[PDB]
Amino acid sequence: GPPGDRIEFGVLAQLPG
Repeated sequence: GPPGDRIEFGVLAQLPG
């Protein structure tokens, strides 16, 4: 997902809560 707190497929991700 978008540059958030989680991790995507090799990048920063964002969670909905």
